[PDB]
Amino acid sequence: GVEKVPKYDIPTKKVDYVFIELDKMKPHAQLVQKELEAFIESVTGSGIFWKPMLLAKVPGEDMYLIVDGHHRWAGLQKLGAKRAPSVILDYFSDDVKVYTWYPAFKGDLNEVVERLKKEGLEVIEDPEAEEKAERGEIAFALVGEKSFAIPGGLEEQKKVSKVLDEMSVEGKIELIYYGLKEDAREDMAKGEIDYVFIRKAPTKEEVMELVKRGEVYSPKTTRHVLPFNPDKIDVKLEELF
Ligand SMILES: Nc1ncnc2c1ncn2[C@@H]1O[C@H](COP(=O)(O)O)[C@@H](O)[C@H]1O
Ligand SMILES: [Mg+2]
Repeated sequence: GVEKVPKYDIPTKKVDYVFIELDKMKPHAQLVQKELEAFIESVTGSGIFWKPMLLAKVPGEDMYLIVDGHHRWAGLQKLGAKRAPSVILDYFSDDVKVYTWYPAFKGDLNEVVERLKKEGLEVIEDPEAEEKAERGEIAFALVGEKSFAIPGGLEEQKKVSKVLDEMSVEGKIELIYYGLKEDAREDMAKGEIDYVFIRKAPTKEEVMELVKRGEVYSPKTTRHVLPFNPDKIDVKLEELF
């Protein structure tokens, strides 16, 4: 997939799954095309669905927030499947923590910036872009050798994400999402990526608030972390219809 594997593997737990209908699931985020395609090819090719979705009950509604699993959800619906193996979490428990994923690329800075500016974004050279972005003052900081501020909020975050999605589909960049910006910096020094986009993470209150209004975030906005990762499950794709 598009995400960088964590440098430390947290403990696994054999939590088991329950089938939940895909049309009872509510997205809070947009999709990355390469992440969707990779899941569809993996599950159809292998015949096995091995990672349960993470869900939480939406307050006041007979629906579940997709905590983690937007591409599995979209991909399965696209394939015509009806349900997915799921884990129902207590969203406001202190055992659900939320951070973010940082978009990153190996590719030409100048072509990326040009495409961002063509979409109407401002990309302003700014040595304090990173800390502005961590404070939530700008949409993203574009940081590597150079440092740029991208002003705005959610709409600009969507615009940025869309440019990267398109450039990724066109083969002009390799698009990778990092859980930790320090991992991105380490890979920069190895030459494995050139630039990373820094953003402040949402809070759990903001996520549910946003979903209750029927809105979505830009892709990979939340990185939810539990005290464990569920163990691999062994569900046939045919069992999801
Ligand atoms: N055959 C498969 N069954 C279940 N999950 C998969 C499969 N192949 C890839 N994935 C995962 O599907 C997820 C795609 O993104 P998302 O569903 O949005 O979390 C990633 O966590 C991948 O690790
Ligand atoms: Mg995921």
